[PDB]
Amino acid sequence: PKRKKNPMQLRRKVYGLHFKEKYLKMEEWYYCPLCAEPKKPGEWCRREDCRQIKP
Amino acid sequence: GYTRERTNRHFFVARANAFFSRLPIARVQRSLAMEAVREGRMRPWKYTKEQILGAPVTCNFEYNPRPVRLIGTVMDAHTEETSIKGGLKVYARNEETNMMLWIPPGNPKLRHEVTSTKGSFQHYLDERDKWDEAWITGRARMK
Amino acid sequence: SKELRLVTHNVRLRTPVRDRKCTLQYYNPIRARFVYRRDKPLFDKYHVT
Amino acid sequence: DSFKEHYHRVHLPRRLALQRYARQQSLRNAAKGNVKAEEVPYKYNRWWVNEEHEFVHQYAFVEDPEVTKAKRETLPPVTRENIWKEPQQTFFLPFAPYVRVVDYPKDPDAKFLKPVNIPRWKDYMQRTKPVIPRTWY
Amino acid sequence: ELAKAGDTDSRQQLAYFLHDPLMVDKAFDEYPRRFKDMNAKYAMMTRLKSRRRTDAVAMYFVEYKNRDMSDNHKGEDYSAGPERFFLPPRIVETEKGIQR
Amino acid sequence: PSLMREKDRDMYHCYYPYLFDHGDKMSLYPKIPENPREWQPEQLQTTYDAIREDKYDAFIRLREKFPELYQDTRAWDNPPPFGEFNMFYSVRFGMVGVKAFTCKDYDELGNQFDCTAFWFPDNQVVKHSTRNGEVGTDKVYVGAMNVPVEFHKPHVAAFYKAAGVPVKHVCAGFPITPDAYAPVGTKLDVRHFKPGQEVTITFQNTDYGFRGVMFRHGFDGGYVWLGDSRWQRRPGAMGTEGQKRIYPGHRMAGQTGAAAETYQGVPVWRIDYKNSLIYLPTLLDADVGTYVRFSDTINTKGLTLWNEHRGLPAFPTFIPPEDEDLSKLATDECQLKSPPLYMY
RNA sequence: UUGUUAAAACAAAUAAAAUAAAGUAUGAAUUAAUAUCAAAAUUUUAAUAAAAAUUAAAAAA
RNA sequence: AUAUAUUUAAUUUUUAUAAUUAAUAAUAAUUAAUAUAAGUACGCAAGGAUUGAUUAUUGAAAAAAGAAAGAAGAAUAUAAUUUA
Ligand SMILES: [Mg+2]
Ligand SMILES: [Zn+2]
Repeated sequence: PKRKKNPMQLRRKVYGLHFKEKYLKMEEWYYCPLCAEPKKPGEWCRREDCRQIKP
Repeated sequence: GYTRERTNRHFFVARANAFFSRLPIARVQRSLAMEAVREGRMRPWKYTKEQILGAPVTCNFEYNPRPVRLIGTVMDAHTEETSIKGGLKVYARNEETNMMLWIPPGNPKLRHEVTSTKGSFQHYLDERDKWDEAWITGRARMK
Repeated sequence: SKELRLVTHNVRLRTPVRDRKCTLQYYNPIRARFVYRRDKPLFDKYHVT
Repeated sequence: DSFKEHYHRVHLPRRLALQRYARQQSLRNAAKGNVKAEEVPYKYNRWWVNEEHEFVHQYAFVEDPEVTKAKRETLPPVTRENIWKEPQQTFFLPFAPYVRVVDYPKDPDAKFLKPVNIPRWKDYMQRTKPVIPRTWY
Repeated sequence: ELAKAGDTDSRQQLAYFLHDPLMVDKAFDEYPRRFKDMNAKYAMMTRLKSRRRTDAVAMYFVEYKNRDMSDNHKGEDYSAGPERFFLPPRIVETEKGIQR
Repeated sequence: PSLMREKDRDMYHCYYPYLFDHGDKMSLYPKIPENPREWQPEQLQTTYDAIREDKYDAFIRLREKFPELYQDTRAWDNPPPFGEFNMFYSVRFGMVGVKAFTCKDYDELGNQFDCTAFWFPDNQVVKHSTRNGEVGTDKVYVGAMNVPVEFHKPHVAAFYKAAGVPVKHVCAGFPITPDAYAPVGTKLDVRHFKPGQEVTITFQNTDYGFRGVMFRHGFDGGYVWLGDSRWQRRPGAMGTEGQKRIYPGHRMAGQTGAAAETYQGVPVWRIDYKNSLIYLPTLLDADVGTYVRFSDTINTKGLTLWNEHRGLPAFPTFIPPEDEDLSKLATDECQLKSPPLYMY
């Protein structure tokens, strides 16, 4: 009973929210005021400065 | 056809565990215990588990016409101080009849008094062995 | 008719960059949980209330 | 979209428009400088006797916009001390308790000596609703 | 907490639970002076932005707070590892004179 | 109730003197047609009927002469004005509480009740709302658990700003009758409820996540079957229907808990109006901190809750006297216990 | 729970608690006539008819 | 004793706020026995009434608007129990 699926049935998955939020989504980032690197808020660096104070 | 089991309603999903701090809940528990004490449904007690464990107790259950009296040995005390929780584990034997009761304090139709805060762990062990032997004999006769 | 729409196309030649605007200062549900969260073991010399 | 669903989806704005048109007649009065609330005729025919010869009472209640505004603005008076102190009764006492004992008859087993003011078992069982004249409990 | 207690039963329990009795002794020697002036939350966890490659799992750096006030470790740099993993850790130039 | 056809509303079935409208003044006779041609050939236009006149006159005389004997017949005129509490029309808004804890109490007969204590931190009438101004379509929103401004979301802090009421954590709406209003910002004291009162509560039970079909329905989940197909009771012919699809409502595994659960008609046990606590002898399923909503039970066993035999409510809402100070008043003094009741 | 022995032990078997068995990367094979495939009910035509007709309206992941 | 389609059970993550509209009569045919109803009509006697309330299951029924890559815990049930 299984059969080959037309290209339209292969593109139905991208209409759901599960596909959009998993693969194609951007990040909210800024520059680490102590490392000058892109950093997400919540995750810090190994350096002594970034551990004592959270940049 | 279709129904929904979960509700993301704000009024239902919001919680107050952060604001529970402004409620003196332990003070409310102590106030309820003190009200029970002043009414006479219970009497304050301050003993430890090993001290009370193994002390004889007499409990009278008020009942018209004749209140039923029962003398047993305290097997376990659930609380060391007085509270609305309470809990005592007594073991009493009649003529060829053993029984293990869990007396809660504060019942007006139930007056239980331990004859002495001091207890004898030897008598406690004797009562425990008697109860375990009776229970094992009952189970063996059943199965 | 639709023959006019068929013969005449409409296009966006070069849309501006899709770079997201600064959204750190807006409301964010994932960062909302950390506003009242105890973070004592997160700092050593610079504890702030 | 079912038949009833489509019918209601297309008629509900029309129902609201009809209600707006109805209230436009009321607003006609306040427009002329004479603001007058709607008047309803009080019906005195609401106590009936049915086919089976028992009492029926219709309930008609009206709403006063001025009283609504007054309750919105002014705070209610102080609650009564006895009202908030005396607790509400748990069990509903029967309409006619059967005492089964009266001290007036010399011989209590004498069925003819019991006073008439004591209700009977038939009333004790059947009287579960108020009497014909009195409507409320 | 066990080190602040400093009881013989507490030391026996820690020696039971730990692999190295030498580390047991090191802890019981250094931690009282280190955390005399603290109540709770002695350790400190910092979530690193870099994740492990094989599992894409987040990493956390857990270290004791009072490093430079009183401890055998003092004035050491943890921003980068030493030249070799068997060499002593980096030391800040400010406190190079201290000895272990 | 007793069936009463509208066609049985003639004057021969009315218990009181039937009064015809007759324009502005009520009359005892049908409106005679102003146009004489409209008179039907057999319609007997009555202007004066001695029977009805004598009956109505004697009725009015007796009503005006013996008020004590005919007190119950006074409801035929001068009805109760609008605004006063009514036994069958006046419903009041409830409150929003927080499930505080659980304990156990005992009544004087000896029955043990495992009770739960709810806490009502700050009940304040926040809003009024009616949709397009229809009948019975008005409700009162009550807010609870005052919070700072940095707590709520911006779009809800904006509403609290627009309302002017102090910003509350939660807000629940109760549908009421217009004569039970309370001005915006009214503090609701817990004594709004009575100890011998039946209450309906609504909350959210705890969440268990995805659970098996056995754990969801207990023993019921193992056997689920329903056949609406026709089957031959007697071997006379052959005919039946095949149950092609699965009927909706089939009991399977899925989300368990985390739903809006409502208990109907639980009696209050005790009330503490110093710490704003209410005790209910029913163990709930929700967690600690779930914002429950309490409302008044309409009626039980065909009997209204608020009546003269049981008691009168604090309509519209309980307001404490001026000289009362809950700070000076002790905790043990603020205890109201319900009358005893046995359930076995 | 059952069965065996003796005046508690052994063997079976399931239904509650507990333990594990990834949300990471690597990645086949059965199958494949097909319209972005016809949610359902009624009636009917040469055997399940998913073939036809009549009501009805069946969202997406 | 093979991973399929229709159909079902759920979910799409704080939405301040239920449902005047799909559940087209009813969650029991608006019940309903029961001590007390009654050592009582009816029956020579023996025996034996209609009956509806408190004891019970009787509220019958669907909570669809806000900025989303940590554990929705900074985790030993405290929104930081003092903290260098
Ligand atoms: Mg959301
Ligand atoms: Zn950095």
